Amino acid sequence: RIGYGEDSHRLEEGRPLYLCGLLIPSPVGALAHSDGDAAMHALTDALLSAYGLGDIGLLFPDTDPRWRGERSEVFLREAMRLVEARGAKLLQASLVLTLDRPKLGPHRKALVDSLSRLMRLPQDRIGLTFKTSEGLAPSHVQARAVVLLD
Amino acid sequence: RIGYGEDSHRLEEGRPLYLCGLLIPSPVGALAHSDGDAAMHALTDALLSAYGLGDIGLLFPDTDPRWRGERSEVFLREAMRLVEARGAKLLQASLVLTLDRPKLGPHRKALVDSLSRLMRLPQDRIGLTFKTSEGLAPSHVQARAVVLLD
Amino acid sequence: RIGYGEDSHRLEEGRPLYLCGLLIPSPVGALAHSDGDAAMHALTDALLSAYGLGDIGLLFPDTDPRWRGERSEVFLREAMRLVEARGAKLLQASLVLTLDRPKLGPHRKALVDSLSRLMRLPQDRIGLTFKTSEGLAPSHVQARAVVLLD
Ligand SMILES: Nc1ccn([C@@H]2O[C@H](COP(=O)(O)O)[C@@H](O)[C@H]2O)c(=O)n1
Ligand SMILES: Nc1ccn([C@@H]2O[C@H](COP(=O)(O)O)[C@@H](O)[C@H]2O)c(=O)n1
Ligand SMILES: Nc1ccn([C@@H]2O[C@H](COP(=O)(O)O)[C@@H](O)[C@H]2O)c(=O)n1
Ligand SMILES: [Mg+2]
Ligand SMILES: [Mg+2]
Ligand SMILES: [Mg+2]
Ligand SMILES: [Mg+2]
Ligand SMILES: [Mg+2]
Ligand SMILES: [Mg+2]
Repeated sequence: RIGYGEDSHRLEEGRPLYLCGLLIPSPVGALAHSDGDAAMHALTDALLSAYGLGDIGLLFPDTDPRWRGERSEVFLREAMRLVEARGAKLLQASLVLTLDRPKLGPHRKALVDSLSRLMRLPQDRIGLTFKTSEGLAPSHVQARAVVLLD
Repeated sequence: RIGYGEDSHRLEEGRPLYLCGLLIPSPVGALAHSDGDAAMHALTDALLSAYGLGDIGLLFPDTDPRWRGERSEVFLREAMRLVEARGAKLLQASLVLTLDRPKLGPHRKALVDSLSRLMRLPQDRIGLTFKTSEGLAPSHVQARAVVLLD
Repeated sequence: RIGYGEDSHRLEEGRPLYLCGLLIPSPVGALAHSDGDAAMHALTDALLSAYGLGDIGLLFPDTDPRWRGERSEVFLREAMRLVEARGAKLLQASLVLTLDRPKLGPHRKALVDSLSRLMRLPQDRIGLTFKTSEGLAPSHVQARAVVLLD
């Protein structure tokens, strides 16, 4: 099975930036009702999508207390619980983060380490790449992810 | 086999919105020579791509009488005919629709039912997720699709 | 294994346009320190991503004299060397190029022929599709690519 997911958030100077489950030193951060971690949302949607389960807005509406104020790893782990319950064995996650600043290369090892631990995948099965927007979206972070299961 | 496809259309107020084969009640809709069904087009391109057959512009030009003014499901069905003639067995489709409004959640079941009927896939093999553009693309609909075959 | 990669480049009038390894006659071309071949870059990042090896800015930075000023096919061939040494067999590449002008349809045969020759894949395993940005990104070329291996 395969699943494809996307996320994006506007970025504001002076707000914390969460990506891949980590808080990143940065002059900008997501301006969103949640932690705005585009990487974990895209991955969560891709996982849900691989089983036709819906999307993060459907399964994690802030309307439910279980979801209100929570770090995005809560949503990812719930999506893994759901697909695992359906027989899935996650094999790979490959995703692209688009953002102009900050540079994520200095944080590559920690970002991949975090995804590896969160999704319980070997490091060679975490495919993380970074790009700028070349001016197309200078005030947003964007993430697009594919997952492979079985 | 895998295939990857994308489509996008300018939205304009007061035009009909078509997604996944259905009319969706909406304040806005595609500004196009097509019905502008971004989901249908992205899936068609994904299917063609999986066999290297070209893209919707090549295969379904409106300079072609069989395809001019036709609904986009006609093109999806012809793309399925072509890949099935080459021995394909579609397994799964996962796609993301990006649009600010209207909300697609209230139409989720009908949209997934439509793709399941049209591609003859079980509901758990239709992975449909929705997102807004968080202000990045307020006047467009975008779709990106992955298909898996054999 | 699967990998997903993206690239984009600003377009400017009177610069040469490189796509899939080829010069494309065009009013506009990449503004870049590289040849700005978005197709090559997205495919390279997708291959690297499939083994968790990093991205083109990590492996092929222009701070490294070995890679500065090289054509983008050089990087793609080295990515192919790296995954092959890890046991990979590339099976398929599917990618989408987004750009308003020039029209790529007249170049379709040559582009596909080039990717087939470069990746050593049969034409039915090169899935190339083209789209405009519909006004969303009129001064950029964008590429998004999925690869499948083993
Ligand atoms: N056009 C849209 C856009 C988003 N949505 C739901 O809204 C949610 C939140 O989307 P954002 O994260 O883009 O705000 C989604 O996860 C999707 O459930 C929708 O139902 N219709
Ligand atoms: N630069 C481009 C962009 C699109 N095209 C062809 O133009 C078609 C229509 O694209 P739009 O749907 O973006 O208008 C495609 O499906 C592709 O055949 C092209 O040949 N060169
Ligand atoms: N936010 C970002 C954006 C890009 N990068 C690195 O910068 C490189 C070049 O990115 P551009 O091609 O978008 O300029 C990448 O291939 C990635 O290594 C980064 O480390 N952090
Ligand atoms: Mg979102
Ligand atoms: Mg989000
Ligand atoms: Mg189109
Ligand atoms: Mg279209
Ligand atoms: Mg780049
Ligand atoms: Mg590039």
